Amino acid sequence: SELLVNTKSGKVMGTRVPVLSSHISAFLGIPFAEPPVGNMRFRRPEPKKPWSGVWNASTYPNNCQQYVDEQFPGFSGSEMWNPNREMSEDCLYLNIWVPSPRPKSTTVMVWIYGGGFYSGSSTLDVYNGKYLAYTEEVVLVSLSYRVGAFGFLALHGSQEAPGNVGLLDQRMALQWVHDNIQFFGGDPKTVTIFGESAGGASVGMHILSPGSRDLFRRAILQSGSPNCPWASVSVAEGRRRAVELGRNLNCNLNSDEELIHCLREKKPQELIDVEWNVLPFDSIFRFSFVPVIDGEFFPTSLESMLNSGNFKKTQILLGVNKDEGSFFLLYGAPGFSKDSESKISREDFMSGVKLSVPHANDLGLDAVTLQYTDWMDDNNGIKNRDGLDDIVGDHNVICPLMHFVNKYTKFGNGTYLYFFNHRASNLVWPEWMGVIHGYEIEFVFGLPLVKELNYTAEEEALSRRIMHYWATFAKTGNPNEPHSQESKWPLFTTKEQKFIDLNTEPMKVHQRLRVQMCVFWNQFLPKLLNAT
Amino acid sequence: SELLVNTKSGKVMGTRVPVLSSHISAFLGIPFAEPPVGNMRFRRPEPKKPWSGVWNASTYPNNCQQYVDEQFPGFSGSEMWNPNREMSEDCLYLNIWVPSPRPKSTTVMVWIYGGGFYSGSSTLDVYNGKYLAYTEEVVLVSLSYRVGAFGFLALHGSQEAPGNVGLLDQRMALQWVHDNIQFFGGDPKTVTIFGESAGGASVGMHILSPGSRDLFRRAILQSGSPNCPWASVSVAEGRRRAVELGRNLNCNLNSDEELIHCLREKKPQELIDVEWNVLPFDSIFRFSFVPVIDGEFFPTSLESMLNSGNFKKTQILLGVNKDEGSFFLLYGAPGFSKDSESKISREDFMSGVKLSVPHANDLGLDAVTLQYTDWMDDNNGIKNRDGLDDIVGDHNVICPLMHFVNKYTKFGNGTYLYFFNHRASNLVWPEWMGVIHGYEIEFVFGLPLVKELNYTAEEEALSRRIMHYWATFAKTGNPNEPSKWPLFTTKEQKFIDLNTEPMKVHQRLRVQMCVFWNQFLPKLLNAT
Ligand SMILES: *[C@@H]1O[C@H](CO)[C@@H](O)[C@H](O)[C@H]1NC(C)=O
Ligand SMILES: *[C@@H]1O[C@H](CO)[C@@H](O)[C@H](O)[C@H]1NC(C)=O
Ligand SMILES: *[C@@H]1O[C@H](CO)[C@@H](O)[C@H](O)[C@H]1NC(C)=O
Ligand SMILES: *[C@@H]1O[C@H](CO)[C@@H](O)[C@H](O)[C@H]1NC(C)=O
Ligand SMILES: *[C@](C)(O)CCC[N+](C)(C)C
Ligand SMILES: *[C@](C)(O)CCC[N+](C)(C)C
Ligand SMILES: C[C@H](O)CCC[N+](C)(C)C
Ligand SMILES: C[C@H](O)CCC[N+](C)(C)C
Ligand SMILES: [Cl-]
Ligand SMILES: [Cl-]
Ligand SMILES: [Cl-]
Ligand SMILES: [Cl-]
Repeated sequence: SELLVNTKSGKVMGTRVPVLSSHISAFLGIPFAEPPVGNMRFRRPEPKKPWSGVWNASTYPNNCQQYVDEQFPGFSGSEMWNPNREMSEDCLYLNIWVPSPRPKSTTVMVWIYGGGFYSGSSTLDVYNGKYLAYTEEVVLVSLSYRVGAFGFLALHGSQEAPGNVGLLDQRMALQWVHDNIQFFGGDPKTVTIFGESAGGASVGMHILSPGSRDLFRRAILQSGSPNCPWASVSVAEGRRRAVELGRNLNCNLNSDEELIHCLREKKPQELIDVEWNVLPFDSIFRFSFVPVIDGEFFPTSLESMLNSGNFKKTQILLGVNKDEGSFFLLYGAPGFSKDSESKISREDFMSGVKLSVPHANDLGLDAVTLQYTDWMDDNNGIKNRDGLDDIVGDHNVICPLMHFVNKYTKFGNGTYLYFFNHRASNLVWPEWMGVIHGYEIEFVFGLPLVKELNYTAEEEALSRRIMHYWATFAKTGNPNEPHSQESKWPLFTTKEQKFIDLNTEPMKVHQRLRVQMCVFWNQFLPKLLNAT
Repeated sequence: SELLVNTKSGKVMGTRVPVLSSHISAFLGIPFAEPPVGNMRFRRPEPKKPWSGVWNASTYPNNCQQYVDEQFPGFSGSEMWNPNREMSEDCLYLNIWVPSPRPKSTTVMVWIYGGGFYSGSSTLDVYNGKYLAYTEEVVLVSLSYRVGAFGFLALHGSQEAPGNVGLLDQRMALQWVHDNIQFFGGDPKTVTIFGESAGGASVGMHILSPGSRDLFRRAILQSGSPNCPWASVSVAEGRRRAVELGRNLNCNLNSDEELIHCLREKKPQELIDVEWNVLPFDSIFRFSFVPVIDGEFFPTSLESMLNSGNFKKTQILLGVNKDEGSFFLLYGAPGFSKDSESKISREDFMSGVKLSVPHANDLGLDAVTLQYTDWMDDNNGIKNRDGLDDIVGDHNVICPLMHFVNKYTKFGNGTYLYFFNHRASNLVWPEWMGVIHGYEIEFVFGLPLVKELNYTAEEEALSRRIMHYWATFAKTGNPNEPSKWPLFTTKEQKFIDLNTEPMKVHQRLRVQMCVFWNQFLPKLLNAT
């Protein structure tokens, strides 16, 4: 029976799912950990203990407890990212799509959803893995992990809420793939982990953590890297925020045991309701509970590890989208609106920069402002909007990633960099937002291949080439098929630093993705803020 | 006689000079002060005591003692700025050009040579005032003033070497024009002072100083302003350099009088030989003995005076040239040469900025570097050369001048700004240097009008419209006679290009870079 598979933890029964006139096997909602509920909250995950009988894996699992975006009720553009299943702390499950007939020992790709480490689900429609698994004939896994306080509350020293448990949930799912994927036709020796945003930062964190390294072969990072300013905090900041969450709930702060005990007595939604109150400053692209540099999951500072080459050395394929910052400006910066061209006055521009770089001193602010202001036309509402868009995206995504690619490449065994700049013809968001953070995902999962979604013929072709690039990279460590005819995606080298645009037009090779601004963000600004 | 004039100090006999197939009156080397020699060295100037008989004013006077540029012997490009006659401490004289027949109460223009306060002469060929005086019919006066230690050694507190005597010499010459120009047909109530580089900074300083305000009507500043970083120093820095000058010459440093008496015994060239050793850093566009903010000639700091509006309120006309920095890079920065394109390597670029902003810390240097480096092509030699060229010019001339123009305009009564970007066709310097610092002067003085100089017809026309803009401005406060040179206003901040093509109006001259040099860097250096 193609649909009946017995794993190290027990039997599982999948379901036959239709896909583009054909069919594939799907194993949805398989548990990989014990429900981190009750006294398990904030605690490191524990392996799912063996069960008897056949586990029904024909339906999606619950999504983890998280903040839900209600800015635009009914609007598909935002709701497509909200939980589409009931939320529950009992959410540590994974989904698998296996080609039919079952391959023998084929390439495996594991998906790690993003969502700022405070949200995300493995069950969104945009993550349906049937199209990719079917078209590229790979075994596609979709994992999950605790987000927000439930997954990253950090009180260093304690073993009840040590921090990074969300990252540990991911590792456990990878350990599960390593031990049972062979039973689904996949080769545990050829697994590629890929994710976007927080998922992309996660992938890079596994590349760094000695405890995750041997659990995968290669890695793909989309609009996210481990060194992003929003992707981690110091143990001190983590404790400070943890204590602040308690204070917000009138918790006994006399000790970690009592604080944790108090927080374990609260209902999920109670934690979530005050989640954003613990942040240091008014800001955008900043999240309360994220990974912490604990000295355990992460031996030393991320930077020192990148400089010494202390990390998995393999091949990586990463990149960013043209307008990474717009999504976040729309939600937290004045002057921005979904139903308007959002021309930003000078007053709001100033406010935006303060909001975008919350940790900067007045001098740092002036520096950012001067670096992104055309003083021959400072009141230009459009230049001010786009300026802010670039500030947010360069600071939070692009430059941190460029820093990462340059450091990694000095020790790695293969780097391929991309710049996704295609505005989908059917985008529901306003034109000013451009190529939005997260909108390359639908192309990666082949949504353009389904006719009723109304993508253009050229968008279907773009999707097919991106999927083939991803899959081929997963299988061999090179997105290009040797001795093939199509244009070749060149390797990123420390000297030439090449990268390609990713759109519907013929390939174009560029060099030094946004070096000017990134030199500012990665070299000059830090030195300025470090002075006094 | 048309050539015999009785001044309040005595009679002077001029000389009839030829000019563009015609003639005009010339009075050369008229003494306006007592020879500041011997015990008068470093001391404020004293008015020239009356003389009997007729003073021979038919030939140029001596040039003040100064460092002489011997970098390119025989090369006319560097030599045209060197003293063209005997140097002597007895050099306080002035020259006048009067149109023939002698006009009545006509407009006067007083020229103040530049030279970084360490050099310059009123006798240079390019300062020949006959062309401008004749063509525009104005009485043209060129004055002189002590430069170097002789004119600016500052030992605040002492009255033997109080500092700023060079500026005081300029003042006495203006005071002399105020009392005697009418006798040459000049109108003392309509006097315009104009100068280039250090000459422009001087003009600016007179606009600021109370004791100078009533000695002129309007002002013109060419490639120089009072607030330039090389134009002045604190009393503390002036004293330090003064003491260090003595040290270099093994002087008794126990007290001011002992220090001064020692320095007064040395021969001129002994002082000049060690002049540069007193600078605090290795650098370019930096000079040893310059004006001092003494609380006397300058009531308070230049900036505070500019904010409170404490200065002469009138009409000003000022501008800069496209490539102000090339000249100084050629002389003190590695990688530059007069006989090559001078592509600057990356290492030399680094060295260059350090030399350009000697006072900046490492963060400041990184800031200047990032601000002027295209990181998509950092190893481009031409881009590094031009970048260094803009750094030196933006920091030392253009931006300090824009800061001055914006501050002045708030209280002034009329501002006219220009951007001179014409590359002379017969220029002897290499092309990489572009529109060099000081090369608009030949156009202001009508040199293109003389055939033998081989300028193009378009350049002659350019020179004529420039002389007319200058002269018309001097006589009415507006370079336009009733394409119009728009007025620079706080709001629109307009300015015009000055070249051989039809006039073009622009706004916010190099505002991007100047925002960096006038607001961000200062703030960054004060914070770190
Ligand atoms: C598994 O669940 C699906 C969906 O609820 C259902 O159709 C199927 O019959 C179930 N299988 C069994 C026998 O539990
Ligand atoms: C990757 O490693 C292999 C084996 O050491 C080496 O032969 C190859 O050149 C490397 N490739 C790259 C792009 O570094
Ligand atoms: C003035 O001096 C010049 C040159 O020394 C001489 O030619 C001239 O005759 C003198 N003036 C007169 C006429 O006495
Ligand atoms: C100059 O002053 C006069 C009289 O005070 C005034 O009418 C005129 O507007 C002023 N000009 C400018 C442009 O400031
Ligand atoms: C990233 C910070 O994890 C943000 C991800 C956001 N969505 C909307 C693309 C899921
Ligand atoms: C200014 C610093 O006074 C420099 C002027 C230099 N010349 C060569 C034009 C006289
Ligand atoms: C990115 C994002 O929507 C932030 C969450 C919104 N607040 C802070 C208003 C709850
Ligand atoms: C441009 C100029 O003559 C600079 C002065 C040269 N040194 C420093 C050698 C005396
Ligand atoms: Cl970088
Ligand atoms: Cl002649
Ligand atoms: Cl001689
Ligand atoms: Cl105004």
